[PDB]
Amino acid sequence: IKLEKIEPPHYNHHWVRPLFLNYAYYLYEYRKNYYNDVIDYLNQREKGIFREPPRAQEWAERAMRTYDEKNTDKSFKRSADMKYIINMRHEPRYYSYHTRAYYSLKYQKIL
Repeated sequence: IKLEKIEPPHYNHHWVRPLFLNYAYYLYEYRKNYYNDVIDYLNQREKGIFREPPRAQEWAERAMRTYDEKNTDKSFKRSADMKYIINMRHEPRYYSYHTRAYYSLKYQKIL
């Protein structure tokens, strides 16, 4: 059996330098999403309080929920975004003026 053809194998790095890198920064925050929300609802319901059964969730909505969980700064200035439409004024306006007293002990008699 002749006429063997080979391709360059491996190309393993000869000057060592393999290095390593941890990856828990993103995997944990994304893996945790599927299981926690369900289980965090399963056990919390087991605690004795009810809410909506687990709906199937789409990636963007799950990311939004994780973002809401992460932002510990539960900004009260969303209520500021609303008081852009609020801060109502002049509801207790008067436009009526005072009555004074045009009295000099007038007598209408009878009564």
